[PDB]
Amino acid sequence: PPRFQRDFVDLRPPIRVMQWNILAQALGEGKDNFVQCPVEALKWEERKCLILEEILAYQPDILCLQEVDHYFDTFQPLLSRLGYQGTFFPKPWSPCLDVEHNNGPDGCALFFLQNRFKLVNSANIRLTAMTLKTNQVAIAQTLECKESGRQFCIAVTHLKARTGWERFRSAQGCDLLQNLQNITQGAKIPLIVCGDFNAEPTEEVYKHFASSSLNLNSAYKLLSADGQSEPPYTTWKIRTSGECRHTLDYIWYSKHALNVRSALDLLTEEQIGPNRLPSFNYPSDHLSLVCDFSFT
Ligand SMILES: [Mg+2]
Ligand SMILES: [Mg+2]
Repeated sequence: PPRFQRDFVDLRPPIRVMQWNILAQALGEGKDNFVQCPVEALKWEERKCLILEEILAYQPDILCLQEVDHYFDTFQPLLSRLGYQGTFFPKPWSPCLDVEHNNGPDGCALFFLQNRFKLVNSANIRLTAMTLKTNQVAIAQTLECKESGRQFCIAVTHLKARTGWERFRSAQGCDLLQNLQNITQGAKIPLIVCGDFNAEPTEEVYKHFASSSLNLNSAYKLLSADGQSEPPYTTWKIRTSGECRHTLDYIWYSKHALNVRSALDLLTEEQIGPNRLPSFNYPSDHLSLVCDFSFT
């Protein structure tokens, strides 16, 4: 398992944030076409256990998830027993509903440790594209640290997928930024944004986040030598369409208000295996991103 191989890179009451597209069960079996992954490795009982194990390994204070189609039967009750408050917001027209024997819609989930934070406000945002209501969503919550009293905003999203939706993703991202501008009262409140943006760093939506007056940096850039380059991948798998290896996942943070203390490194080509992800020992086609933050 990758959790025995991946290390925290030392980059400096810390707040640990975990970002993960966990792979919806209905999509893994019905839409993704993982041609080199054993079908037995895609079974829900096996996947469920590995996803929980990942969360237990990294002990996050905040967990931001995409492609969650087992929130009500699994993640909400189990994480509640471990002290996490959860919020779930489904895609209005989830692709999971196209799959036989699905478990309902997928969507975003946001969990936080109740004993660490008080919930100040919350918003379930249906993203718009130049006012067009889209099929993608975000959750944004303002939390208050119970030890320091410091407030901050955490948001999670999953943007429109696939080639041909670059301008659409850009419009979505712009709407999200506008919403966060309002919630954080014009960057008065520190911000962390987790997501599968379905976009590599060359896309306009990435450039919008990097140039926003919210003054956001991308945390996993700090793994690079000069701190100026995004990782080579956050997802790596083989589909009927071909092998996909790219960077689509990000943790954005207020550069002037938050410091990154650590980041969980990626797997090497040798460690990940020729058949890539998911596998018998890893439940998603995306690696989890995990960072420790501290207030400046
Ligand atoms: Mg997926
Ligand atoms: Mg709106």
